[PDB]
Amino acid sequence: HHHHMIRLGLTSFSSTLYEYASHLPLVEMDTAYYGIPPKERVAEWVKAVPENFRFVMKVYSGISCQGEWQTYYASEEEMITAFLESMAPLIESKKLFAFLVQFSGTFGCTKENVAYLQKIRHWFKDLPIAIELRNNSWYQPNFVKQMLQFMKENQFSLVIVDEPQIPTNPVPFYPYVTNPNLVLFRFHGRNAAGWKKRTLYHYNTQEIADLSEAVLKMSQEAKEVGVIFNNNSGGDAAENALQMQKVLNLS
Ligand SMILES: [Zn+2]
Ligand SMILES: [Zn+2]
Ligand SMILES: [Zn+2]
Ligand SMILES: [Zn+2]
Repeated sequence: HHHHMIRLGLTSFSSTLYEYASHLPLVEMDTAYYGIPPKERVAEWVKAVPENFRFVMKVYSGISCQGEWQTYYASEEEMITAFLESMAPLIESKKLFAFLVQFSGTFGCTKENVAYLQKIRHWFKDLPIAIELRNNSWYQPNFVKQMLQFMKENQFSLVIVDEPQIPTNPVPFYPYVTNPNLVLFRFHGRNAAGWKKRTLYHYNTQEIADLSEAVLKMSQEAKEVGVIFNNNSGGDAAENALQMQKVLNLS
């Protein structure tokens, strides 16, 4: 029977990846955001999980305009090659859900870095890219529809986000499919403080209920749905994810 897919995952597999892959079908690994790992480490990660476990791989900080990447890489090209060279065993493995390119609050709707998003697309050939933004100008009434169209045109999977509402930068929860082949949700929790690893939010029964409605509404319109609980304390994220899984009675 033609089933559309919803996978639930965390960032804080933190015990082990091997044991994590016993309960969950999806993980987000942030490890490479801080430094590009050697190819053979990625190779072992691949070997350590079941045949159809998926990885959301967060790209190197330099790729999303955050890293001090000049310290380690001579040019943007050398940096992309190092990342894609180390990510080879995952890319060739078919266990890649998406590369997450997650931008800062300062990365907003400008001609300059729209043209940077095009550079991202080129650098990543035909690879699945989940784009995340922290700036509401991308979402402003005026520029919002071309924005979604730009994501569609480039097959970018625009990350649907639940996150703290900063008055001066209110990034909304905008459930819309830009790439019908994969939608990624990321729930950051709703605690505004420092919007930070020491900032806690445990989603309640009503919130898990609201977010589940939206997740289902999206799986109606996408082949594969990825849900990452990235709210603080892995214990909180894991509790919330286990709640959702019950609410959607998943496998
Ligand atoms: Zn366990
Ligand atoms: Zn090129
Ligand atoms: Zn609870
Ligand atoms: Zn279908």
